Amino acid sequence: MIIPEKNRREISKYLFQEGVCFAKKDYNLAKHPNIDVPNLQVIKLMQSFKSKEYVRETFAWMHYYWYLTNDGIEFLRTYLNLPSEIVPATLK
Amino acid sequence: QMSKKRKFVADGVFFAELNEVLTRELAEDGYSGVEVRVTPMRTEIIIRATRTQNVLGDKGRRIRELTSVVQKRFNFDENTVELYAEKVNNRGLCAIAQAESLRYKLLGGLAVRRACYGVLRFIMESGAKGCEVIVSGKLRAQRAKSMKFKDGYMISSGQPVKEYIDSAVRHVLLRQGVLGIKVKIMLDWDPKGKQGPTTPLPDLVTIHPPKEE
Amino acid sequence: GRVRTKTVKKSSRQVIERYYSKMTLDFHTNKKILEEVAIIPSKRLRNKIAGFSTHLMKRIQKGPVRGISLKLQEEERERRMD
Amino acid sequence: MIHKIRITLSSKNVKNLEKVCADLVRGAKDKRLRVKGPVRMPTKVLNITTRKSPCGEGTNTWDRFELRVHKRVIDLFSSPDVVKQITSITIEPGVEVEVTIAES
Amino acid sequence: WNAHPKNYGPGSRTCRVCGNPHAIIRKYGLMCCRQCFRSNAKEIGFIKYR
RNA sequence: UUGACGGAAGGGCACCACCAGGAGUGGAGCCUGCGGCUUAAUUUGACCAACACGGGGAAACUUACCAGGUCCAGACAUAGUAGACUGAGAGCUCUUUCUAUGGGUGGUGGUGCAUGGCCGUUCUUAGUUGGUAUUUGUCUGGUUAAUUCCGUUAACGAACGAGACCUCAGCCUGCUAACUAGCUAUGCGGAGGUUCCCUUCGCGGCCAGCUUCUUAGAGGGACUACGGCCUUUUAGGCCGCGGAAGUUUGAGGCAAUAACAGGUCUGUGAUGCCCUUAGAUGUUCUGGGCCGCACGCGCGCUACACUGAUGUAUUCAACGAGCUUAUAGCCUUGGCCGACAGGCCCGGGUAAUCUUUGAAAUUUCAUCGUGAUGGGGAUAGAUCAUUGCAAUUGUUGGUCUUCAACGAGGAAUUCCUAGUAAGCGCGAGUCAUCAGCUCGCGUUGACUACGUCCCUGCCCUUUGUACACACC
RNA sequence: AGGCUGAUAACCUA
Ligand SMILES: *[C@@H]1O[C@H](CO)[C@@H](O)[C@H](O)[C@H]1O
Ligand SMILES: [K+]
Ligand SMILES: [K+]
Ligand SMILES: [K+]
Ligand SMILES: [K+]
Ligand SMILES: [K+]
Ligand SMILES: [K+]
Ligand SMILES: [K+]
Ligand SMILES: [K+]
Ligand SMILES: [Mg+2]
Ligand SMILES: [Mg+2]
Ligand SMILES: [Mg+2]
Ligand SMILES: [Mg+2]
Ligand SMILES: [Mg+2]
Ligand SMILES: [Mg+2]
Ligand SMILES: [Mg+2]
Ligand SMILES: [Mg+2]
Ligand SMILES: [Mg+2]
Ligand SMILES: [Mg+2]
Ligand SMILES: [Mg+2]
Ligand SMILES: [Mg+2]
Ligand SMILES: [Mg+2]
Ligand SMILES: [Mg+2]
Ligand SMILES: [Mg+2]
Ligand SMILES: [Mg+2]
Ligand SMILES: [Mg+2]
Ligand SMILES: [Mg+2]
Ligand SMILES: [Mg+2]
Ligand SMILES: [Mg+2]
Ligand SMILES: [Mg+2]
Ligand SMILES: [Mg+2]
Ligand SMILES: [Mg+2]
Ligand SMILES: [Mg+2]
Ligand SMILES: [Mg+2]
Ligand SMILES: [Zn+2]
Repeated sequence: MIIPEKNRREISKYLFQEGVCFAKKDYNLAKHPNIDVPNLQVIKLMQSFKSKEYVRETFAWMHYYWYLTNDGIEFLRTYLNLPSEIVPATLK
Repeated sequence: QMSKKRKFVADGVFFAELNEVLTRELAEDGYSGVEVRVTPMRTEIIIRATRTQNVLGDKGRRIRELTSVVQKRFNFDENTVELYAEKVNNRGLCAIAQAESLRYKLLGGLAVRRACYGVLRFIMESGAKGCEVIVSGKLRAQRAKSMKFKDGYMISSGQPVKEYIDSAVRHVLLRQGVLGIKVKIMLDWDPKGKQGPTTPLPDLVTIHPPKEE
Repeated sequence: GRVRTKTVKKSSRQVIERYYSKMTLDFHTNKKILEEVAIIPSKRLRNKIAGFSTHLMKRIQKGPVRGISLKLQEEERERRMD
Repeated sequence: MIHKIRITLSSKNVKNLEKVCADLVRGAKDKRLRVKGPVRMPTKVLNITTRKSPCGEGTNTWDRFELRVHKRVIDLFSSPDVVKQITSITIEPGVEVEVTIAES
Repeated sequence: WNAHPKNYGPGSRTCRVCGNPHAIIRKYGLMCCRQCFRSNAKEIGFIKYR
């Protein structure tokens, strides 16, 4: 899945900014309701995180629910290059 | 603005979908139900679970994740919806909790006969009028069969079933296929309305003892 | 058919056993008594019990019945024989 | 000074709806406000009839599902602030309260 | 890719619970297939009286 | 010994049995489902308890089938290094600026004889089971819709089913109370008749009054209560007054034990194993097919006319459903344009508020006149409009024309006991468009019976049995 | 060819 580096940052930025994300299982959807990135690229990128245990996945009624994990926060900070004192919105 | 017919249906669909999302997210935390208390300026969601310490997480981390994802998914205004965990007062009278309790025993490896009697014995000790556990599927042989564990009082027909019977159905995904768990608990008449229904059984007639004064 | 079940017959006998003094030969008065001296969940069940008990009160007037134990009536019989 | 304020209550549970209506009428009779209602609109019976079988085999049996909506309308002749005080009381679950200034 | 119009017809609508396109109940905006609705009817608030 | 079975017996029972009947179906045309045939494909499941069933009314999508073109929507881990064509420039060059290995994932792929769940059926009957081989309890008899009860009694005392129960309908001039429901009175106004008065219609009044009519909460009401007779002191039954109601008042919902290799893997991010996974059974795009027509069958629709068709006049329902407001996506009033179909404009309604001032059969007058006729409307030509990206293999709706069988249906066979059958239309589901279907609703409104075990079955007892895969 | 039967034979109809 070749996600543009600009779109990849937006997903990681949003995911790190808020420790949760969701998506409708609709690959045709043009834009994610919370991110400019296309809906498909959100679903596939967080599939990569699910395989590396950076997120925890739930599915129900045609919707994905992803939750950041401790390792995911560790990874995203290095990728986004942010101060170690910043944490997702769910940890405050 | 939408008509009353669609608004009530939309409220029912939100409750049904929220329960399913929590039924899977909190499967191994004793999730037993939810109550949606919509009020002005705030909608309160009360999560019932036998083990609340695992639903809240460390310092309430998990309950905040559930609140955040629920608010975004269901188009709620930020800081306008709250989730509160709560404990089931009598875990042995909740069929949904016993069905999930039986589920994890079977997954762990406990024998079906022993696991089903542990639930059946626990429910009757908790003050139930009766209980019935049914397990169906490929137990040991290739061909499927049903085992029924029954104890005490039980009813099947009529209106009272809706008030006096607490039933749940769950699927156990074992290595040879799927087992079906059915827990059916008959409650006892509780005038206070907490342990069981306050209305008595239709055919139960009580004669007051006469007084000698 | 109009056969009364065990629920109606059993309850009626119990009422007449311990409230025979209160009961009367009138259906309308008897069904107001059942509200006072018993907890009958439904109105239809209360009417059938009141109607059958009123039937049993008429039975007792003519003589003794099988399943009803009236102590004061029993004492009268014992004095008669003795 | 005095305005006709309309309060609309909707619910699936009759007992809860009737309980809240009595609490509002009785809560307004304490302030000696003129009260019109409660007016009970005809019950809306949503109905879904569906095949019981998940497949098409067997006798064609049907489930008739009904979701009843009960609606009450109460008119209070008073100022908005006073009405806001009466309705501010905690309402029973599932009863939807809606306060509007009657257009008359 | 996905160019064909999907503004009307069965292909546009799917079950909100399971995603299946068949036997959708559109009345009152339920948007559930008939099988999923029967399973979730009690939770939604629908009841059998007669 | 238990079951099952019997062209064994006894008792009882059911319009998915019959009797007495009504409407029919089976015959015609057509609609739709199934088989067969044909086909590139005409995807497929199912054979009382399959066959207008899979909510399966498929133009695309649906879609599983057929002819072709794309795309990766192959996580994670390890090691390695403007032209030609075409249905369409879809892809491929030009120009401008990944590959193995494992391990996954998807699949309406297979197996419902590996499964869960759900549903159907045995089975609409009254049946089933503990405690103290199997049996008793759980019964000779009476009684009941009922293993319902009265009694009998080596059983006693209990658990389920039945009943109770819950929903709708039927009574309330009594309660609560209504500018989103009305009535009565009054005031003003219009019209008619004789200024008052009378008849009728319109409008107004949160200070006319009120709740009969409407709505919906709470209650009441039937218990066979009362009378006669029959039954054992019983349980109960028949008839009758009164009563809204005297079949458990009517109709439903729920509904035991034990089962079936019943249906569904094509409802499901229910699911085991198996198959396939980039010249894919994944996915998407274009086109075709699912509808293809010597024939057999099932559910139906329309008919064969005068108890009618046609043309007038006239006139009364109930259940229900409805929008993103973008110029406007839903239900649509009113005005205008048009023969119709339909179009334009101003609007109402997220609804007891607006559509809704809301049907048909029927009633009424006239024409037709026993002639396949003005019965019937299949088949077919021409043409117009609407839905849609797209209408051809006619989507549907109009106009004129065309004007088939069919004259009441063989053997056989279905449903039904009262606001029922039948007739009559309406809403809802499906739905951009499409109803001969289904689920409900009201309108008109009967014949016959109040039985029986003859046929088809069912329950209980006795009895026979070489059957137990249980008389297939 | 149809009907009768769960199905075949027999039987009945066209
Ligand atoms: C689980 O426990 C809750 C306690 O409130 C009860 O309401 C549910 O019925 C039961 O299944
Ligand atoms: K016929
Ligand atoms: K069918
Ligand atoms: K099954
Ligand atoms: K006048
Ligand atoms: K299934
Ligand atoms: K499978
Ligand atoms: K479906
Ligand atoms: K024609
Ligand atoms: Mg019971
Ligand atoms: Mg019952
Ligand atoms: Mg009969
Ligand atoms: Mg028959
Ligand atoms: Mg006959
Ligand atoms: Mg006919
Ligand atoms: Mg034929
Ligand atoms: Mg025919
Ligand atoms: Mg049958
Ligand atoms: Mg197609
Ligand atoms: Mg296609
Ligand atoms: Mg495919
Ligand atoms: Mg699948
Ligand atoms: Mg099977
Ligand atoms: Mg009234
Ligand atoms: Mg009442
Ligand atoms: Mg049964
Ligand atoms: Mg099979
Ligand atoms: Mg077809
Ligand atoms: Mg049919
Ligand atoms: Mg004609
Ligand atoms: Mg009318
Ligand atoms: Mg002619
Ligand atoms: Mg079509
Ligand atoms: Mg259909
Ligand atoms: Zn579904």
